Amino acid sequence: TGREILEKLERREFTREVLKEALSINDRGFNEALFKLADEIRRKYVGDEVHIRAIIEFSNVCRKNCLYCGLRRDNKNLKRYRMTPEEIVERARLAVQFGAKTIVLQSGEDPYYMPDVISDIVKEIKKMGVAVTLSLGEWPREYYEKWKEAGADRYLLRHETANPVLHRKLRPDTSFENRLNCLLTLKELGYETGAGSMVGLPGQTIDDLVDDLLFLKEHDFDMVGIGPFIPHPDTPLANEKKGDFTLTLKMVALTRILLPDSNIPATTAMGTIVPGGREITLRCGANVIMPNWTPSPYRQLYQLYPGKISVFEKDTASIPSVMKMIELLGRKPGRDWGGRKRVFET
Ligand SMILES: C[C@H](CCC(=O)NCCC[N+](C)(C)CCCS(=O)(=O)[O-])[C@H]1CC[C@H]2[C@@H]3[C@H](O)C[C@@H]4C[C@H](O)CC[C@]4(C)[C@H]3C[C@H](O)[C@]12C
Ligand SMILES: C[C@H](CCC(=O)NCCC[N+](C)(C)CCCS(=O)(=O)[O-])[C@H]1CC[C@H]2[C@@H]3[C@H](O)C[C@@H]4C[C@H](O)CC[C@]4(C)[C@H]3C[C@H](O)[C@]12C
Ligand SMILES: Nc1ncnc2c1ncn2[C@@H]1O[C@H](CSC[C@H](N)C(=O)O)[C@@H](O)[C@H]1O
Ligand code: MET
Ligand SMILES: [Cl-]
Ligand SMILES: [Cl-]
Repeated sequence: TGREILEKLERREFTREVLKEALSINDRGFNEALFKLADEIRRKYVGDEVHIRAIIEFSNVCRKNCLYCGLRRDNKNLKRYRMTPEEIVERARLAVQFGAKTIVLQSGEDPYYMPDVISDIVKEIKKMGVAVTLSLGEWPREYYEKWKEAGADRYLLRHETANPVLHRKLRPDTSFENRLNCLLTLKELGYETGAGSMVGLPGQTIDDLVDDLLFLKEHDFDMVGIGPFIPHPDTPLANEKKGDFTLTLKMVALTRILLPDSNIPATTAMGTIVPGGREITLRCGANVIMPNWTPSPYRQLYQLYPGKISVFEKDTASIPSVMKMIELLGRKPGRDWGGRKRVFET
């Protein structure tokens, strides 16, 4: 019974078996109750503020060849770009002028910047009195250390899949063990650290999803980014099935139940597969939103997956749009940098 599973989640009985059954039950009434539980937990622990992280995707150059990603090195049907350090800093300034209190710098694994150009950019943005989050991939400890000394606050490095076999197959340059080592290094260096995974990868099972949830709970991540897999036509996975929105939403809800004081975005991928999908996600456990702040003409060239919603609008439209979203949801914008506010419990 769904009722029994809900009771067990409510009492914090987070066994493998409970999680598996929650993900396996397809009943509408159960799912809606699960979503309501996560929404309530979100409200009680992290409140009504929705934190805005403005993302600048500053280079689509990548040395890796992940099978799912549109930026993989083997994709020749992509115009590659690099923003200059001045462009990046001034674009960050504009986001701060528009009210962003975190700047996220994301790129492919592009050697050109690493480490010192990033450090210089980070230092310049930090003068603006905002949080800086980096999402640059896997690099040596030394690079992560340099970026932390330069002032970076947070680092996003999704674990992608906690199944090491599937991880190696989908990310043939690397391994789950290296991904985890990177995440542990970032935690040690004092970053607020984000992990997370895709849902509906080819070959991924429900037990794999359970393992993702248990992995997240084990390491107590500050942020967890979850979205559906969306096949990209210029990759080896072009003909595979999209991830299911409802199942992905259940993963967000369960993440909030498991990690009640974490920061959890309503990802752009959720809003790509279903119209209004970010808004739904913000009502099922999420409390962060990441408006795209990549300028034209580059924005349209950073498509990890196709259909990305933000590609066609004026490049200053996203921050105002998310502020409207937050209001029509009956929520409030974040007042501070939206760092993790731990609630210690039992
Ligand atoms: C807006 C729609 C449709 C509601 C509706 O239209 N239902 C009939 C009329 C009800 N009214 C009270 C408006 C009038 C009753 C008098 S009447 O004469 O119309 O029957 C309702 C139906 C199911 C609801 C979702 C689920 O819960 C799961 C989840 C819980 C979270 O916490 C918040 C998010 C989420 C996704 C919910 C959002 C929203 O809330 C939904 C879509
Ligand atoms: C960038 C330009 C020119 C002036 C400028 O460079 N302004 C820097 C402001 C810096 N901050 C945001 C940190 C101020 C916070 C003050 S606050 O009192 O909100 O704490 C200013 C002039 C008018 C400002 C918009 C409007 O206002 C409406 C709206 C208010 C929301 O709220 C934030 C979003 C939005 C769209 C604003 C964005 C931006 O800002 C605008 C475009
Ligand atoms: N085809 C793919 N489908 C779905 N996701 C993919 C894909 N390709 C890489 N991603 C994901 O995007 C993450 C970067 S942040 C994405 C952002 N929040 C957004 O939703 O746009 C990577 O770590 C992957 O999990
Ligand atoms: C653009 S994909 C996300 C950033 C980084 N390349 C990573 O795979 O973690
Ligand atoms: Cl962040
Ligand atoms: Cl994310």
